[PDB]
Amino acid sequence: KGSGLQGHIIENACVHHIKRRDIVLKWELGEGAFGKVFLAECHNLLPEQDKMLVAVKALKEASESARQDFQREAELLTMLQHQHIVRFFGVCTEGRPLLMVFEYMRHGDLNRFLRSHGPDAGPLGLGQLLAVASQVAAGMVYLAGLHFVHRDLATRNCLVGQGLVVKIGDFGMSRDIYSTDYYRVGTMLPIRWMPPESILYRKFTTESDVWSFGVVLWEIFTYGKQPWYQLSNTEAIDCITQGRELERPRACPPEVYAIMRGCWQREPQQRHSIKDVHARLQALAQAPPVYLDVLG
Ligand SMILES: CC(C)(O)CNC(=O)c1cc(NC(=O)c2cc(-c3ccccn3)c(Cl)cc2Cl)n(-c2ccccc2)n1
Ligand SMILES: O=c1[nH]cnc2scc(-c3ccc(F)cc3)c12
Repeated sequence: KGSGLQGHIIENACVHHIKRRDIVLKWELGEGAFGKVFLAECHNLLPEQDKMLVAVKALKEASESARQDFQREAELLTMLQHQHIVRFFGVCTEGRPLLMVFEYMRHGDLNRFLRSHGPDAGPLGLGQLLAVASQVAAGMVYLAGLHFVHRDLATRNCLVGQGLVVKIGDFGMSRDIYSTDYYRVGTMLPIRWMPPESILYRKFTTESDVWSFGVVLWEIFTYGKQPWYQLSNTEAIDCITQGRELERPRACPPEVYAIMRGCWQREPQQRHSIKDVHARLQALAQAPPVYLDVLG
């Protein structure tokens, strides 16, 4: 198992328990090899809300090892509390399937949102793209502050709620729903988002997270296009290990492309810290550069 949650547990809460009958399953949001994700109504969870919408992750396996891993993940999810981290509400361990309850983010994953609010399928403007980038960076600042390495930072692993609120978080099904974004070697790795040291040594750090954040900026400013989309997985590995960089997207002002390039320094020690990246994006989101994508 290679989730960022398990990776943090290995390197390092009173979990709230929700009664099964308080959860009313409404629709299936997705499914993977591990189980299913549902849209549900949850009673007795938030004070002024009787039928609040939640997203419910259901685990197919209920063995002793999966049950102990589930408990440790739930203790860690309970501890993660930030305005730009998806809210975790608790568990239901009344037999099979084990359930994890999260807030429901009505606009779905950020990749799906960017593609549905993009030009080739109105379009999000420069100020909205900068606000999305700044919120993702805020969530990454919080995780770096806890020495938490994400390991799979990408727009598919961010969620969008009402009022353009963007949060980091996923229901653990990206390797199934977005299998095209991963490549097997031995273990499914998101190679298009990884720096050279992670593809070569399979080592993930706060520095490889900053590189992936640079790739997130590129996804944002292309409205959700796949990095290196013209190339196969093996050709993408060669580009990255040879030191080739993604081209500046047309909607991307040179000022944001300079931030992307600072994330993509070949030497991990030469990359910008996420705190510096966040401060630069926050400044641009409050005062957008006068850039007209039509004029290049
Ligand atoms: C083959 C496998 C096992 O490898 C596939 N399983 C996975 O690939 C994978 C990746 C993740 N998600 C995380 O580990 C992860 C989750 C969050 C977060 C925080 C708050 C709310 C929601 N989500 C945040 Cl902020 C950062 C990370 Cl890095 N899985 C996951 C997700 C939710 C619960 C349990 C596991 N499973
Ligand atoms: O999710 C769906 N997709 C397509 N047709 C249907 S009919 C019913 C559902 C459904 C209702 C509640 C659930 F907890 C899960 C699934 C459904």
